[PDB]
Amino acid sequence: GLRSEHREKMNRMRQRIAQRLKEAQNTCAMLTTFNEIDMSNIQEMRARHKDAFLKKHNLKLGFMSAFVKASAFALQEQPVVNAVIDDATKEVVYRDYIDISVAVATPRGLVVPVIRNVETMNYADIERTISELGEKARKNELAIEDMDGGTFTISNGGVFGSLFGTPIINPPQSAILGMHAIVDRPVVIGGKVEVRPMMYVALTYDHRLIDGREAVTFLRKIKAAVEDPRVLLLDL
Amino acid sequence: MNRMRQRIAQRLKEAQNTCAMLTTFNEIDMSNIQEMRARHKDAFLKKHNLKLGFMSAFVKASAFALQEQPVVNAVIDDATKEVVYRDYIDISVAVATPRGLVVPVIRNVETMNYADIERTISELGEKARKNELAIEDMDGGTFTISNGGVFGSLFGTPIINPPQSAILGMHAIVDRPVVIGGKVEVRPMMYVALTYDHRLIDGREAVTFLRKIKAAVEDPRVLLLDL
Amino acid sequence: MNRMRQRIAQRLKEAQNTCAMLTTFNEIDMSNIQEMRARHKDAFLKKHNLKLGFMSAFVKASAFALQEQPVVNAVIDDATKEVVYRDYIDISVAVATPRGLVVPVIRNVETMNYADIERTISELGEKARKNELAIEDMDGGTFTISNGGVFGSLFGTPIINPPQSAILGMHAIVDRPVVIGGKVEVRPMMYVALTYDHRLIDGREAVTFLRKIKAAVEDPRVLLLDL
Amino acid sequence: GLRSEHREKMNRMRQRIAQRLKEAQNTCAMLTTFNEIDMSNIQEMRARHKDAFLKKHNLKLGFMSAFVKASAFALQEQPVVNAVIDDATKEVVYRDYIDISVAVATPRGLVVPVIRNVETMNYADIERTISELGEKARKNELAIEDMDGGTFTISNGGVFGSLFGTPIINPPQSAILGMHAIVDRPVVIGGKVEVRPMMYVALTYDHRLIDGREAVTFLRKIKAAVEDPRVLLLDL
Repeated sequence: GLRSEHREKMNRMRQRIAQRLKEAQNTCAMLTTFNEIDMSNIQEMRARHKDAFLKKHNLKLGFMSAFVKASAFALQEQPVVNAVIDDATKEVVYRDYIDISVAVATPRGLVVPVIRNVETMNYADIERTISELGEKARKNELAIEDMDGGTFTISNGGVFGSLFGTPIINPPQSAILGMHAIVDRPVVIGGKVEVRPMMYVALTYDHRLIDGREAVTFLRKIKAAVEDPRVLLLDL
Repeated sequence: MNRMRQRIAQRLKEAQNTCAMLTTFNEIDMSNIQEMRARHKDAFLKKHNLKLGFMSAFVKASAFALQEQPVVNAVIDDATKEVVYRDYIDISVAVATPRGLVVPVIRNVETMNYADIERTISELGEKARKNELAIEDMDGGTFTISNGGVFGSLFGTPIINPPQSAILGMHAIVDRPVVIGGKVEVRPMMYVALTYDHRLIDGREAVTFLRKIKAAVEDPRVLLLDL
Repeated sequence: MNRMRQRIAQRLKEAQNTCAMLTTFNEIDMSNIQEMRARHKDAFLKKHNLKLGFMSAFVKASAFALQEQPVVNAVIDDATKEVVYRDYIDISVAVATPRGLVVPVIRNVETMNYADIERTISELGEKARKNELAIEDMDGGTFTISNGGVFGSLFGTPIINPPQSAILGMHAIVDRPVVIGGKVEVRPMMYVALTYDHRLIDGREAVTFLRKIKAAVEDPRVLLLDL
Repeated sequence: GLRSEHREKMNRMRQRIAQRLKEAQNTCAMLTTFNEIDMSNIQEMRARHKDAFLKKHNLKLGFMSAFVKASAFALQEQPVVNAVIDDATKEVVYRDYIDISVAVATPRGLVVPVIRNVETMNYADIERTISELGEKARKNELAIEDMDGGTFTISNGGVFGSLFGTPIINPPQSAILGMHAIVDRPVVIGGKVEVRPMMYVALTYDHRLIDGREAVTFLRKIKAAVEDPRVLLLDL
């Protein structure tokens, strides 16, 4: 055999990132709750609205916008999940606005832009902002003010094939949604086993501020808004 | 509480207070390994005087995955602010004794076949059955494989053994319905969980490492192709 | 007849007048290798920028069989009345060029994967396509694999390359009816012929060596088990 | 990599064996002709006469005796194949007697006893002689006079799984029969494909003395005598 232990020194900013990551766990009391979403409806919608959508808006219709809009609706329903707890003053600051940070992928790494005031956006606007920030961040010119102060987060581990896992809360928030890969699985529809494209979804919430019942109902609200997008119009 | 059990508890809490631990799960189709061993077992037993379990397949697949991604094999040292890499690879595997469970180490697994891994596992399992297992046979593993399957668990989150950056936790094999070629079918499946130190290993890296282990265990011929 | 062709003919006759040559045949079911490559080809091409042929599988299987039985890897020297063994193993594989066929050598095949063997084969096939192939890349093979299959032959008797004790001759793959589990079935099969020097290698040894190659090629996972 | 060429010197008798082996090729003009034998009848016979045969003779009923007896019958039919050519005197010596050498397996190696005057033996006698010599040779006490002067040979490569090959004539003879492993193969019986246990058989003959037609007819005679053992009784 052989032995060798070459090494590299940790730079300043990576050390800062690690310290911040540990502070995130040492500040919040994190727990996770999982659920499954039937992705048939979104796939069926996009597989026929993609062509006309591409012609109209010069954009590709992914399913990220549906999740972003559903999460925005769920947050609007339950303000507490949109709030954050500040220990420096012993105050639970609420927020009337809602902006969401979505992770984008670059060969150099992954970064998290922010979508400002998502409550007034359609699917087209969300997709356009996502594409604009994904091409703007592909080149390194992404400034701090486009990454600062998200209230809620959506993490994408699905594109790499994970089944389900526990994400970690980005410091200045109270929750994070972690999506995962879509897999064909057998499910029971109307008392009969059937094959559908399903995906597990995991939510991590700060148990100090958000009760377990609140987190579970919030996740079920996201599920309801993603399975049948027409729920968004009914304000149901 | 005696001295050493108290020390164990303190070390266990230090493990969580040092690393930033997260977990990611996946499922592995165990048809191929079962089919291989159910017909190579007899000749393997005659040739090597050994029983062909599926532990060696997982150990070798994990070794291959680690060799593919060096960062997962590295550890982070806070005492000096350095990320020490390792060119060698040794793996600690948990063995069961009536008195308890202990974790020997397999040295330099990158140069071993299935037969060598099985022989080392059997030798250490019989050597540890008797209490004569020394410290130097338990010190300094770079990666770990934990066995909760033999007791019937479905899936769970293991805890990183202090001087490492990841741990693989296997679980019981259960027959479950899965979709093969658009049609529901019954196969023997098992959930696998990986716990990684999020300070050093990115989520994408952990997910790809777990998928690499899955690819190497589902179709062992991937090991030969270096794919 | 030019000088070198006359020398080649004289050497060829000396090959028969030195060794006591016999041949033994067998059949190999090529389903597994075809199924492996027909789905690992794309990812293998992306990873290594190479085409996954079945030559590497045969080379590796022959290397494993030779390692199992040292005597087949040995050669008999009449100039000193000594049977020289060899701890190393290098294999000569025939490559095709429009001007003719030549036989490079693969050095120390015992430490190679499929990827390394394929890379060496491609490198020597493109290096020999241009005439710049030197003597030291063709001298001193211990075992040989001859390719008559690409031209459509069914089976035949190859001739031992002088400084060796055996030669493996592959042949074309043809779909033939075979009995699997008591029922006639269609599979892609191929006849394989071995020529061995009967002075040094016993008939039983040659037959067992050929069966070992068959076992290693039908189910590549035998390579990992060291079975 | 590594290189090492340890070696062992060839002893006297192994060198003599090699010299004799090369002399065998340099004396005879060897050729080979193959054929296939349907082994259904012998298997069916022994699979039901084995028990009573074991009780009667305290012996195991293999198929070696059938081949030995069939070869003896074929040799008796064609005397020329039983003859040998002597270059030392330019004479083709015939033989009225017939003895056959059969190879036996020992952990130390393989050796070839001789069965004397096989023309007057049943299956039971041949099996008894084979067993007696196989147990006598298992212990090293096998003398020269039990190995000298066979007129015809039967070689066993089947037990090791070979399909077919070319054997080499034992010096003081004119032919050798090489059996091979029994494999289930599809064959055409009455115009319809069917599965039967078949085995390839190879004959090597000295082309100086034996014509190709004679060798082919001799092999077909062995096939006829082994497929339907009742041919032995009919003297057909």
